[PDB]
Amino acid sequence: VVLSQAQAQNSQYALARTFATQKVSLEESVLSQVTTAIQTAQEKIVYAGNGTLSDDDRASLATDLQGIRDQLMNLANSTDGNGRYIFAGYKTEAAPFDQATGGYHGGEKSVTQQVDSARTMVIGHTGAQIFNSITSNAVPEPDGSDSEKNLFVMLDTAIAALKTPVEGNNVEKEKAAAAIDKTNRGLKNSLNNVLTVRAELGTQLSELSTLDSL
Repeated sequence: VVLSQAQAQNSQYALARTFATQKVSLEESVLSQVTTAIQTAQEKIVYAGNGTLSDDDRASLATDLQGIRDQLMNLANSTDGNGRYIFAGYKTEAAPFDQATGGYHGGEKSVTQQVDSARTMVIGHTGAQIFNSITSNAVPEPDGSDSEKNLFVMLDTAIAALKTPVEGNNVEKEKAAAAIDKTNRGLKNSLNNVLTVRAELGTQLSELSTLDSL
C-alpha cells in the first residue's frame, strides 16, 4: 500500500511540476521582454539628460517613452493560453494593472505549488514583485526621500516632464530635469529588480527540470 501510494504521490507531484514549468517559462519569456523594454526606455532617458534639447526633441522623447510605457503595460497585463493573468498572484481573472496609472490590483501573496514532499515552490511571481519592487541594491534618492518603486510612475512622470515645453523657463527646465534624473535612478532600480526575478525563475526552471528529467 505505502509503495503504490507513494508512487502515486510522486506521480502527482509530477503533474504539478508540468504545470509549474509552463507557467514559469512563460513568465520568464515575458520578463525577458520587460527587460529589453526598460533598457530601451533607459536609453531614451539618458538622451533626455542632455541640457540643450529642443522642446520638440523633448516631446519626441516623451512620445517614444509613452510607447515603451504602453508596451510594458501590455506585458504587465500578460495572460497565459487560457487568458489567466500571469502577474496577478491568485487573482487571475481581472487585469492586475490599471491602464491610467499603472497601480497594482492583483494578489499580494505569491502563488505556491507542491512540487515534492520536501518543497513548496513559489510559482507565479506577482505584479507587485516585478513592477512595484526594488532590491537591497537599489540606488537611493540623493535627497534621502523614498525611492519610487512603481515602474509606470517612473515612466509617467518623465513623459509628463518631457511633454512640458520648457523653452524660456529655467524653473520649469530644472524641475523637468530633476524628474528625468529621478526616473533615471528608478529605471536602474526597476531593471535590477526584474533581473533579480528572472534569475530566480531561472533557478526555478532548473529545479523543475531536475525533477522532471530525474
